[PDB]
Amino acid sequence: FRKMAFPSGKVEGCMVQVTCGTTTLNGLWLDDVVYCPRHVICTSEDMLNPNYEDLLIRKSNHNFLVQAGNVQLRVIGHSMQNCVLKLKVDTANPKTPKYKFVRIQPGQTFSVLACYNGSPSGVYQCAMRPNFTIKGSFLNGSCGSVGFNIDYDCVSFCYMAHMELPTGVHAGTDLEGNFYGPFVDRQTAQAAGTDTTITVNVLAWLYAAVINGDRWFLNRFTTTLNDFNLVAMKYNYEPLTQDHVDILGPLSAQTGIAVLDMCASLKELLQNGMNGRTILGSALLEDEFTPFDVVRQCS
Amino acid sequence: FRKMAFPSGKVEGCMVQVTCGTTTLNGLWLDDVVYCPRHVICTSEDMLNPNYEDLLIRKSNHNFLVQAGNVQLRVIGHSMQNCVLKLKVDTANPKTPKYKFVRIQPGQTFSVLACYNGSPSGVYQCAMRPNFTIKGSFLNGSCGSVGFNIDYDCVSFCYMAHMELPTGVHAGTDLEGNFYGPFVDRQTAQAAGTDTTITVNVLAWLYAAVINGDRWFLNRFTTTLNDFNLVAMKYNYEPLTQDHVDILGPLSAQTGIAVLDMCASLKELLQNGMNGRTILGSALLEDEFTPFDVVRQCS
Repeated sequence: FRKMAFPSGKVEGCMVQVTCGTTTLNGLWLDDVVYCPRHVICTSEDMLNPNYEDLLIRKSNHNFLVQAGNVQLRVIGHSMQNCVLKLKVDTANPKTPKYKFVRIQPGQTFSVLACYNGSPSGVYQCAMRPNFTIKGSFLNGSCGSVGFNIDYDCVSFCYMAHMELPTGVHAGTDLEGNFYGPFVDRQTAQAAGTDTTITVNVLAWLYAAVINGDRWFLNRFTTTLNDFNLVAMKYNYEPLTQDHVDILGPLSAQTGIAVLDMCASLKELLQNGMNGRTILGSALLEDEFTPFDVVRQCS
Repeated sequence: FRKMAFPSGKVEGCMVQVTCGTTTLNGLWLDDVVYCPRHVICTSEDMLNPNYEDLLIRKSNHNFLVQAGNVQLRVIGHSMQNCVLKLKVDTANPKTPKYKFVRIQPGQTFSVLACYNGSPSGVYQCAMRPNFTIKGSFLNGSCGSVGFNIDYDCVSFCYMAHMELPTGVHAGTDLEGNFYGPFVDRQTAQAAGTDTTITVNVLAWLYAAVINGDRWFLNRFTTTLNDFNLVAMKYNYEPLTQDHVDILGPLSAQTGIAVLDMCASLKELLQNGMNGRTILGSALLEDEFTPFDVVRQCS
């Protein structure tokens, strides 16, 4: 069962390079505006306790060097929205796709175009962790890399990277400058809170194994939502809500397995173990597939 | 450690839909030639024992309908090279990237752009298994999907999918129509030989773990190349050759751990087992990262 990313062509046409002084990172060019992290007006000695509000007023438009491949963009205005910087240019991007800005919830999935230079270099599929961090790549320079979903022909941008934490994860904001989680863009000691497994996603991954003919883990028993969550808290699983149960309705119909029946299966795997056998080629339970992802891939 | 695919934009601009009678599948439009699997001239009847030379002789150019998005292309010639059909059109692809055709060997990695319609739908990173099959998509219609690498703005095409095997994996050809492995484009009882773990890739993935500060699996022992292969084959691992020892030279230099010392580490995980700990976030040893891949993401 391949974890697949969305094709990145529509986003590749929007990536630019933004340089201010000695620091360079990636920006997003849509219409006649370039979006990038605001801490580009900072150096390393400036990152300690910077006042972006006071620092930005001393900048001038030509202080910003923007290159779209081998062409230079003329900056004609600057402004700031939360933790995102907005550079206005004199030319609208002819490769601009149909797009919109959205904010996702913990547990939802999206694709990330990692640009560790100023030109794209790789793409991968990931999930927003309950502690609001993203694992992703480990080679940097990708500050300003973007995350997105695609629905037919419309790109929904949901994430832009700002910082890399000590454990290899990074943290960021939506495209309107609002951070995900309790992080800030300062040079302070920051650390991610303890993480948790995404219960509804693990259940959706078990429906996909049954659709692919992997049925050894099913049993005859059922459980209550209360009895299950008591199990969930002991193994560091997110509690299951009635909202999550409804989302799984379609897969329960297609397979003929009641949602609380699959919870019985999951209950035994956690309590008892996987006994050497594997589900879809993996000895661990996968939690980076949403219910929606499973149906999209299983028609 | 993200398994990353290459950005797919340059390949997306080359995907077309090819229809012949009742059969439709994906094609590759480069310059004024479209490449696709030759079994697009077959029915469900002809796939048992088709005579392609006889089926192609009965066709004329107007028998082939080629659609590039919202535009139909005019076919002005047809030809066959091994198991690949070549359609000549009167219009060159304006989005043709710098490209070339190559043939890979088992163990190498590449990206797959899955188009289960005539339009792209997902991208993923994979490795050619020692038994010559690919762990690919599971919803069909993707026949004619393409696999590629990108190095310095040049697209290297290495794979096109032709058939779906009974275990869910796919088999295919290079871009010159020659199959990988002992497979043919007939719908006869075919099966892949037993698979094996790609030893040299696992060793490169263990060097990457040491680069990220994960050293718990190391020990103070060394081994001979023969004693290692004696243990390795017992777990269905590929034998290690002196050429594979050389390939790992750079990574051993960067870390300061001799290749045969790392083989000792792997020997211990295999003989004794992993049990409860996980290495790079996996309770299984990973084999879809080549030495080349490791150096490109760990500098």
